[PDB]
Amino acid sequence: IGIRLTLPPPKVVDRWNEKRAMFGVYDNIGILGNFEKHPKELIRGPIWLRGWKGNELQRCIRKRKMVGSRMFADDLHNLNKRIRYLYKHFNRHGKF
Amino acid sequence: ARALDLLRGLPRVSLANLKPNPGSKKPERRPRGRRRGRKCGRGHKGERQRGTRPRLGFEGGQTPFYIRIPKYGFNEGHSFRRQYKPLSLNRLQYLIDLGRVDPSQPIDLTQLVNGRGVTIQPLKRDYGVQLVEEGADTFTAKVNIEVQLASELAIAAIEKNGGVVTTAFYDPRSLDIVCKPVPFFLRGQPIPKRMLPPEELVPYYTDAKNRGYLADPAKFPEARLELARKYGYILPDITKDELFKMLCTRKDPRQIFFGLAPGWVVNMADKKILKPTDENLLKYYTS
Amino acid sequence: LRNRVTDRYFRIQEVLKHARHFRGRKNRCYRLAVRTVIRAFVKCTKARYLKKKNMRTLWINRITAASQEHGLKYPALIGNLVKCQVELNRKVLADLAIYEPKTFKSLAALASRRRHEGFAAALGDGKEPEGIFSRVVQYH
Amino acid sequence: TARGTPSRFLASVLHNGLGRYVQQLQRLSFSVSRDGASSRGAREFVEREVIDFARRNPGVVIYVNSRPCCVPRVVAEYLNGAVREESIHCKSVEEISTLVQKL
Amino acid sequence: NFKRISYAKTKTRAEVRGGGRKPWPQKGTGRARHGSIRSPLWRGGGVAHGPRGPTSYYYMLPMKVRALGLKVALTVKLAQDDLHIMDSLELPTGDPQYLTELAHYRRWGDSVLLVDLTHEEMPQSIVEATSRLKTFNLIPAVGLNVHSMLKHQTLVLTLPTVAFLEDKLLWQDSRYRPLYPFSLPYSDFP
Amino acid sequence: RSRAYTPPEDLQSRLESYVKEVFLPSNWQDISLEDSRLKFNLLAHLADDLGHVVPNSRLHQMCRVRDVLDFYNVPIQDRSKFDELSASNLPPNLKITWSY
Amino acid sequence: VKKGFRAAFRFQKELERQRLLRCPPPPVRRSEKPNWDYHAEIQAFGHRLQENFSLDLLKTAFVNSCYIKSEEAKRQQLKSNQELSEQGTSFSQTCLTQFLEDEYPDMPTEGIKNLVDFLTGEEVVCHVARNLAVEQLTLSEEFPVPPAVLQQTFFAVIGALLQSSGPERTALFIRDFLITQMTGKELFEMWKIINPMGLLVEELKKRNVSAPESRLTRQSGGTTALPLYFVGLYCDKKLIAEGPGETVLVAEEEAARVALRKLYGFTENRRPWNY
RNA sequence: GAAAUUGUGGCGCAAUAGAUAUAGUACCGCAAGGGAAAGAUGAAAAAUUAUAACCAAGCAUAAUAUAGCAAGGACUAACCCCUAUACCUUCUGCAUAAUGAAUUAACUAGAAAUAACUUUGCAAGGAGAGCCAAAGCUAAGACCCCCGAAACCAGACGA
Ligand SMILES: [Mg+2]
Ligand SMILES: [Mg+2]
Ligand SMILES: [Mg+2]
Ligand SMILES: [Mg+2]
Ligand SMILES: [Mg+2]
Ligand SMILES: [Mg+2]
Ligand SMILES: [Mg+2]
Ligand SMILES: [Mg+2]
Ligand SMILES: [Mg+2]
Ligand SMILES: [Mg+2]
Ligand SMILES: [Mg+2]
Ligand SMILES: [Mg+2]
Ligand SMILES: [Mg+2]
Repeated sequence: IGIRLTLPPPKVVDRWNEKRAMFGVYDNIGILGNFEKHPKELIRGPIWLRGWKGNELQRCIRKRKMVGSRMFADDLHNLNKRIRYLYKHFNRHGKF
Repeated sequence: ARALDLLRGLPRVSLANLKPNPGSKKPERRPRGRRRGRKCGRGHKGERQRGTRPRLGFEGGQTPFYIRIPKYGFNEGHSFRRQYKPLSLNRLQYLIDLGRVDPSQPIDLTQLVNGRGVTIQPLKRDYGVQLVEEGADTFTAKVNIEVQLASELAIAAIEKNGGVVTTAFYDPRSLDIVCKPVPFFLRGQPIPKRMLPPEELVPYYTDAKNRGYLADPAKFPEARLELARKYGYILPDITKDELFKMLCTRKDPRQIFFGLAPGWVVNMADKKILKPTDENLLKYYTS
Repeated sequence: LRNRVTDRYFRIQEVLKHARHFRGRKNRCYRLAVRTVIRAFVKCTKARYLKKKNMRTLWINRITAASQEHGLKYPALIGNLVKCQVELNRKVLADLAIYEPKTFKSLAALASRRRHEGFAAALGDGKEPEGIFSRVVQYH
Repeated sequence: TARGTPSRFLASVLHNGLGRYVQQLQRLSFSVSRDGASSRGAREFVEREVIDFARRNPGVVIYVNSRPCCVPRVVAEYLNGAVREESIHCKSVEEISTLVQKL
Repeated sequence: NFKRISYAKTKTRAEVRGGGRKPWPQKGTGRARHGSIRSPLWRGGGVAHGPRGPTSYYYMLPMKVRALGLKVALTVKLAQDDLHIMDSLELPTGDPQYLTELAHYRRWGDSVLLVDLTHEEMPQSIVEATSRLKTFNLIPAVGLNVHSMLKHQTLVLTLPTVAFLEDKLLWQDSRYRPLYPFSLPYSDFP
Repeated sequence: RSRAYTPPEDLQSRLESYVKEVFLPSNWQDISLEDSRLKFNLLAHLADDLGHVVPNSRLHQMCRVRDVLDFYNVPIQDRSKFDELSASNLPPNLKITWSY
Repeated sequence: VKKGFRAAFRFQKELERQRLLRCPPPPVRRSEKPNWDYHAEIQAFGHRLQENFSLDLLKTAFVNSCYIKSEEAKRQQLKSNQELSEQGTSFSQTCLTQFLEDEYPDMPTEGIKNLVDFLTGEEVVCHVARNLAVEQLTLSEEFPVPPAVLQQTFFAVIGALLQSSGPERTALFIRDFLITQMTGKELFEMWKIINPMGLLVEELKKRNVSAPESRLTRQSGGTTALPLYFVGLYCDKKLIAEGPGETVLVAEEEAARVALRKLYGFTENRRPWNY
């Protein structure tokens, strides 16, 4: 019986956390900051996709180029395999 | 506004209010349910439903339409074709009217670019502007123009108005520099000497009947006269009018820019222009 | 798993509610229940048409029964009533037969009379008075 | 279906049509929220169309609780003892009014 | 959405450990045909169409559009009586309580956005007051933005900040094509 | 404090007097404020007197003194919603309650 | 451990419902349940029936002696009904007598009395009260309200009404409410008796100065164990009534009953009665 | 398929998920190698307390009564009357005596842009360089599955 008896502990959420209070502050820095910095330089993330939208396969490719050199053998291989698969799936398998 | 007034009523516009305009966001058709599940838009067995359908163009083993036709040089040497973005006289006139592009100064490519009449792009092998006949009549400029090709009619039009059409040549590299000079400056190299016509453009720019910058200026007046004879109207003598001093300036070649020599290094921050000295370097620049 | 169904029990229960009173696993096991419940639903929808037919047949049977007690057949009766312009529906006629027998008897008599009149008319091809319980009220 | 559902016969409580038609509705209990889109329609009804309704039928005695309710309900209590309890959740004002009338 | 880089990953049937071997032969056994233990149908097999990779959701709205949005937001704030201009930000005390009291008196709101330019020319007192107050937030005008405005029940701008805004936001109107990026100098632009 | 405001009870004359004090001629209602300083003087003074500040959403609207007068003449009442409900001639069927 | 909340809540609700179904509470009086204003409800009640009356005077018609006693006890730790209730009972009875007499004069006095009793007895009246929502507004010691108490309350209400508007109005009300509980109900259900034959004989004597013979009209079965004896009742070679039965005695009894009904202006036919 | 040239967290999982992992253990394998499962009290077990229960299938409490896809129309009545050829798939066509499915539980399958359409933005221009532009251009939104061989080859391990 997947459904349960004890209803959960109350999910407390401060909507005025230091994160949420200042979410989006400085974001939009170009159009009112003499274009010193692009908003794409605000974002913090994995280097291979920083201000770059991409696609599944494309992302993989980017990762392989940007980072692959300094990537863990067990994971690099996996990445390569993924790329191989992904190309096949896109360039051949689907509809239209 | 009425809308603003209305907004005095209604609640404060919060994140809990907001909604995208109808039509902007389409519903997402995903395949769970009796309408969109079961065969799920794929059909029945075969090579459709399994994916695996053969490539685009293939015609089931009949020779493909694209392969059945014979080859032919339509796009044979297209990356080695010179491509000239056209500027119609009408456009030029409009620009003049609007204030951007000042006819009291010379009209070089750079000026035009700044104005944003003619956008051009060295990648995709543009070799500059070509002056075109489109606003032949209904034109009134009286201006000198450095332009990379010119129709005869266009030339005539300008001349009748008391202007000076001079054609000029910008190598792809030179052209790039011309188009956006500030980025070149930022890059930090010395302003290079532009190269000459390659081989088959040399006979163009050495003739005075298309106002070539290497053509002998003794024949220019003759050419002008000839033009006048053909298309009616009288040549306005240039020497008498007040702007002659500016109309005489001719961008003496391997210079790129109208004031700056080849070999100048333009320091933008802390505004100076560094010049080369050193005899050999100077000689090279001259060459 | 990102998002998996918390509310599935309820869906199961929705169908099992309708299956409670079936025999055997049909009322316990959701898979079997669903098929049965749907079938039941289908039957119910179909049954509406059947019900109406059945009722009318029952009424006809009752009226026939009543009519035979007065020496008349159903069809004769109905036809004569139609001729008379007495347009009582068969539910109502059945009710009459059950609950208000003298009225039913009277109706039967009337029908018989009408029939007789018709018969009479048939002998003499045309004319004269058409008979008293014959004729028709003309609306204009 | 009819086999599943419990059945009933037609009747009228305490012979209403004979003597006097008696309003069988005793009480409408309106659980509403002060804040919450759940009960905007309900709020509107309370503001404008409830008083009029009350005036129209004085045998009914309306209650309105305003009880920070996440889902608003209107509890209709009848003369026999039965309690028809129905939701007002994100309904338009007109619809709500209609529902009330039906009750 | 433009910053959002979702970090959710799962293992495809390739990336899960082992199971390249046929569990039992295809045709002999009376079981379901299978190729790999670790196929999606199996317990602790690979995920079919799971989330995979850090996914970036980045997209650039036209700068002009962004500007318009800001302008629109400002308009809304003024229209709705929630915008308040100040001669300056300057609290005599620099106490959190005091500010709150003032707000209450003036019927400002639950939360109050305070805006005054630079960051470096901030009044100390105001800084002191806001810092402890969760809701009463300070931003330089460079940081002012739509979402924040939406969040906060009031907008409180200085005159200089207003001026700055005017300067910036009207410049998206009556301008040229970029030609090249505005970080590079031009004649007019700073 | 209170948002509640009743329009006077004089007012029409008082406003005129104020105007005179600030800046007198014929057609006093038809005077355009236009000059900013004058506007600041008048409106602020009125607010100080009446306890009724002109909204900055509505500030652009009143160009003339007539507009200002019109604005002043309409009432505002704080009340609270329960109170309002109570006021609004409740028949003996209704029993509204507030659980806060 | 799934990620939600709503589902859990729903489940909890369901569980609660189940519990309620299983072990329900000792049914509580409506005054204790939250939404409830006494005066307002009284007013509503007054409005509902379509005749106005004094609210101070009505309120007292609900207050019971037991309740008063309880209150006193509580205090230790009002007028009451009697004056009105008695009046209500008596006047109501009189009204009933008048109506019935007007309708069917061939009914005997005893029969009429019985009918009245049935109308105003512990059951029917109680039922009526329940239907009307008297039980809610009444306030007594203990719960559910015992039937006698309910009856008393009802009569007090009637008395109050009489005091307020007028006799005619009260009569009308009575007609509407109490008397409409003999609509389907034939005689003998209301005024139950033993040995109808004797009664018939007496009635016959009163009327014609004669005695009835009891002939047997029809019979299917008899030896079957499911007979249908259809037995008449003849007076000077003319049947006054005729009834059916499983046995002959039963049939005779039925016939007698039918005859009685015929005599006392009843039958199933009757006349609809004017409202 | 190039080059010049240009240039200290989480809208994550939370015990069939997340690592194969409470473990590379147990177990299987001559060996290389394969490779699991599962735990869940309370502040206190130096409180064994007593209640928290109520909820899958399966059972039990509770065997059965003519007749028939398990029901529906009903009916005062559970049956009795009348109506009624399970489902999915695969088929020209299936009650078929064609496939699949004992049942419950949880897990288990449409993912990609050109080109279109849409609604915003700006507009002879658009676009945060490069790209496109004889109304365009920028923007988002919206289409494109899962399971299954016999096989081939590389490198180990086994007489
Ligand atoms: Mg299916
Ligand atoms: Mg298929
Ligand atoms: Mg096929
Ligand atoms: Mg061939
Ligand atoms: Mg593998
Ligand atoms: Mg395989
Ligand atoms: Mg796994
Ligand atoms: Mg695990
Ligand atoms: Mg069970
Ligand atoms: Mg049968
Ligand atoms: Mg087969
Ligand atoms: Mg092969
Ligand atoms: Mg050996």
